[PDB]
Amino acid sequence: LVHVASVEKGRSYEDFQKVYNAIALKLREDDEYDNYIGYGPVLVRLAWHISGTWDKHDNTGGSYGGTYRFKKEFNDPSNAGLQNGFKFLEPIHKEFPWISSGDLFSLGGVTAVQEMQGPKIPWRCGRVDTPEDTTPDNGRLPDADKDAGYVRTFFQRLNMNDREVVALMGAHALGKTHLKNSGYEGPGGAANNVFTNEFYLNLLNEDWKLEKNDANNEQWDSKSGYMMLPTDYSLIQDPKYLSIVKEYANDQDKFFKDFSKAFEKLLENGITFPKDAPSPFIFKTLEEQGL
Ligand code: HEM
Repeated sequence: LVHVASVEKGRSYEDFQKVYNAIALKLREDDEYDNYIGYGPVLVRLAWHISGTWDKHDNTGGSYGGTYRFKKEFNDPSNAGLQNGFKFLEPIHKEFPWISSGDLFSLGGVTAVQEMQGPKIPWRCGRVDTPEDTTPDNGRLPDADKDAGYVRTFFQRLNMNDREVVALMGAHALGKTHLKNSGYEGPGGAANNVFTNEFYLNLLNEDWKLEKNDANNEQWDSKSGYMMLPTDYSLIQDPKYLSIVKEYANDQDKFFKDFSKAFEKLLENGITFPKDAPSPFIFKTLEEQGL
């Protein structure tokens, strides 16, 4: 399977910066969602789940085809709760009907990270919608009740190494787990709609307790009202993972730089860009534009 990026006809940077601005403006406007967390966290989880289906062995899945719009993928039990992110983006797709679905879902993740004052994420356009029969089957996304060996093996399918996995997991500082979506409940820290390295700091400094929640699943809970998934706590149980957790807890700029590289790679896996394709765009935030 080869997937060649094809720029939406006649579009350039200025067109995609208008779409970025439309998403950022609605993120600011619809601030009441999920007890005032806002839509930022569910939009970076949507960009990760539409990319996270990729398989390096046969180049199936991934963000290219925008197949989350089809019933099979939209209804995946692992995607429970992401309908809220799709509904947020639906008015913006009506306003810019020329953007492909893969490009809009991946750009929603980029916009959310940057507007929640995370690092700049370079982004490339050119994903092309593919037919319903190219939709990957359910079951390619990760379980939360496992250990470090499972996380390591799982991310080898997306060819992410240990460093890329630990950097990507720092996004779990954002938003919260919701009992009715996943069978887990609670936030991972106090700043859950501002992008920071707090996930690493909490993992190493909190006093965690293994408890059972109302859906009968075990999770790690702390005196401060925070929680961590079994796969999250994995990162301090493994010696290789633990030393990179300590590095990001002690250097927030290195965490931002490594996250940016791994998140762009996640969103681009499976796509072939021609050498006459445009360079990655770096979008300005609303704040840098005085908007
Ligand atoms: C082994 C890897 C991972 C597992 C098992 C996992 C699992 C989960 C689960 C169970 C939730 C809660 C869903 C809900 O109840 O609403 C969640 C939320 C979230 N995850 Fe992951 N995740 C993984 C990796 C990642 C990565 C790599 C990213 C992003 C780069 C990410 C971003 C998020 C975000 C932002 C949320 C919060 C969503 C919200 O507030 O609505 N996750 N994760």
